[PDB]
Amino acid sequence: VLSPADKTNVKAAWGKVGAHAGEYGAEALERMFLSFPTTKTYFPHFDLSHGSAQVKGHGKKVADALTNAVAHVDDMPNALSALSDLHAHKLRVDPVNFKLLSHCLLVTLAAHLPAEFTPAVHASLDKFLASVSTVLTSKYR
Amino acid sequence: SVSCQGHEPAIWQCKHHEWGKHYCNHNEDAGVTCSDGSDLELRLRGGGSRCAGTVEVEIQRLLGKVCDRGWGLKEADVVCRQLGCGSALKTSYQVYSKIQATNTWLFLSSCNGNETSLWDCKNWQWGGLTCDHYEEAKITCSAHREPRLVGGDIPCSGRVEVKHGDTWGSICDSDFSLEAASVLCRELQCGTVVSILGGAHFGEGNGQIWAEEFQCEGHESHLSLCPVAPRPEGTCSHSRDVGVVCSRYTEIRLVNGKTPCEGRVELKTLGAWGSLCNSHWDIEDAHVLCQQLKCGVALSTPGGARFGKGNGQIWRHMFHCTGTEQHMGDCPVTALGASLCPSEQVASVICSGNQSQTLSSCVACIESGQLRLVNGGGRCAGRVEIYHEGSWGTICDDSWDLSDAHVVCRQLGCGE
Amino acid sequence: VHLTPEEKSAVTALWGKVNVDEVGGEALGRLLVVYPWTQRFFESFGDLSTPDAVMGNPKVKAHGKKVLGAFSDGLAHLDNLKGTFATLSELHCDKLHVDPENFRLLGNVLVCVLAHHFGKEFTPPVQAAYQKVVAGVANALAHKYH
Ligand code: HEM
Ligand code: HEM
Ligand SMILES: *[C@@H]1O[C@H](CO)[C@@H](O)[C@H](O)[C@H]1NC(C)=O
Ligand SMILES: [Ca+2]
Ligand SMILES: [Ca+2]
Repeated sequence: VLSPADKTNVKAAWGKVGAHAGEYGAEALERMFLSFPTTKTYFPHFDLSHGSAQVKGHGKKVADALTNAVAHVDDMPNALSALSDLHAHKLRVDPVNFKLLSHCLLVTLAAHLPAEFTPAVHASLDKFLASVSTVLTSKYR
Repeated sequence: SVSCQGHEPAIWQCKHHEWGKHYCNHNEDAGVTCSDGSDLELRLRGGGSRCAGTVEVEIQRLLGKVCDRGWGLKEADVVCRQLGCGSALKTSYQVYSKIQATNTWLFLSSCNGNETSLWDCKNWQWGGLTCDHYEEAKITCSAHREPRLVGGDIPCSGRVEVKHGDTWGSICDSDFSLEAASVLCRELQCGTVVSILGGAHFGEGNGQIWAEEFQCEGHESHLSLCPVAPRPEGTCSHSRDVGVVCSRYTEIRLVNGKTPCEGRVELKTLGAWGSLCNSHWDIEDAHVLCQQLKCGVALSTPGGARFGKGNGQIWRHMFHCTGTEQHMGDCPVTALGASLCPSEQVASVICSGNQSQTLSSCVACIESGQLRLVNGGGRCAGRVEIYHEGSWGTICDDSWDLSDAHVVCRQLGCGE
Repeated sequence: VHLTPEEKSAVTALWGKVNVDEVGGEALGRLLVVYPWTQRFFESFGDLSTPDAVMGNPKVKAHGKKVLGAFSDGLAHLDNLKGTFATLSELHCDKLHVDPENFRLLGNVLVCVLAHHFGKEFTPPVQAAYQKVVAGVANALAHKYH
């Protein structure tokens, strides 16, 4: 339920992230792996060692998808149509894991960029990530 | 999101998005900059000369800089070309001072790399955005240190002169080392360094002398790239300037033949022209000569010559080329006491005239398994080495005798 | 038992740097504006409609001191957590009826608040120990429920 004032903060806050989005996504992926060990079961062949290239590579594509979603904030389900099918129909990722990644991503943004995370921005960026998780998991069964 | 074609009388006539929507932020307020073209100026500040330093832009009396996010070697080239310095080599520069910081910035989206000036290539933003994560833009054009050899009789020798900005000056011997001389010969495309001479051997120079002493690694492709450190001025007298001789000091010409790709071989040494000896003129040396002449690859060398011996004295120079070196200077040469060449035995070559595909290891092949001799103090003696696959190997000394080494000396061309 | 000795040292170390007066008000103010269904329980604290009022309300800041201190008291001994929070868990289960999830949400917000206040020092192994601490506290305050 992103209000027009809520989307303005999301676009502005994501803009201040800049080119460091790919590294932020990679750090969040690594942060969630060690903090929630059960999450590693969904990555069978990926190397889970700290600083791995695949983790860095995966973080870049995850942040790429989110940055695409911000530019298409009005129409999210179409911009995330391919990812929704892969995450729900192929890998059958449980929806509980998405709230873990969203929390870890917010922590990474808050720690690395503390000055811009006013409480107004925190709520707006939280609602944006909740919208992404629901879209991806809306066809889980 | 106003999308004007470029000819509408007013902006409201253009097709633009609604007065709402799109969730814009007040830091994204658009602006314009209209100018006659004479107020904008580009300068380099903070470096040794005008061709290296931090990029500084002065537009409408307002000072500013250029952000690094879109910077590349293509954009570095167009800026150096506009200043008239030359090509761009390094995107970093060695600092001689500190430049004042400025809040205003200039941003480059993309630049084709062949434009005349920086202003011409599309969508350069002047102010309105900040890049704190990014940093300043630095360049180092190729006119920072341009070397030149003056007053040498042979083509690739003379007094060393280095250009700073738009002025010339000589370099003292103490500043110039062997590693610095190798870069200078490579930069000038004169080959590798053969020798270095000091004490104004080539001649007594004239003008002002630089103070800084070059401290380069040795394999830099340009003089400007290697770091330098300033030194006190006047420590070297004018008679202490340096001279450099590079390896490509040979001048060999094809004559009598209507097409430059064919004719009798002529060599100029000791200040006179002379024909080359027919002996020891094989295909491998022929390819290098035609490569020097820029004719291209060669496929045939005449057995004898219809062109004649010529009026000049018969040169007894013999060359031992591997077949891959570009110029005849890089080929090892032996001429001390070479056997006399009869009058009718004069060398010649018939180059194709096509400069394509050069030579590839396998006709027109660089060959494989060529033996080399190392640590022997010369090219005719040393430990035997065999090139197999991509490695060099030796031979066990057992069952090795004169009859066994007779073939090796013959293949290398040394003899017995 | 629950935590390795190296993990325990870092958790106790960071808790020294904290500003108890302001951290408690920060986390409570964030939960009341991010998840705006907890404003029902804090109607005794006055106006809470707008985020600045939530942050600037003295009552939530004072209640933040109580929440933070109880968290520090829980950190005293981990095995006692059943007995440490038994007195408080009854209040949150029989009188206010606070759902166990809100304990898990407040702890998660606390990790974000600590990361915001500290920065790079919130090393991923450090937050892993903190999450294990938070999960136990949320379970301990909910184990009274039956
Ligand atoms: C906002 C949340 C998420 C986003 C934006 C996202 C995005 C992506 C992207 C861009 C890819 C690459 C697909 C490809 O290259 O073809 C991917 C693959 C994957 N996703 Fe996610 N993801 C999210 C959450 C999750 C979570 C929480 C999990 C597991 C707990 C997960 C499981 C996976 C796995 C295992 C792959 C690997 C697929 C492969 O290697 O072929 N996703 N995701
Ligand atoms: C998660 C760990 C929590 C701890 C350690 C904690 C701690 C405390 C403590 C010690 C008190 C006593 C204050 C007093 O008696 O004056 C209190 C009161 C209260 N807490 Fe919590 N709390 C937690 C979570 C929550 C959450 C998430 C809510 C959400 C609404 C909540 C709602 C309340 C309310 C309404 C009171 C007022 C009780 C009254 O007025 O009688 N608590 N809390
Ligand atoms: C520069 O090169 C591009 C292709 O890289 C070409 O399209 C363009 O016309 C060229 N411009 C000039 C001025 O030569
Ligand atoms: Ca437009
Ligand atoms: Ca032996």
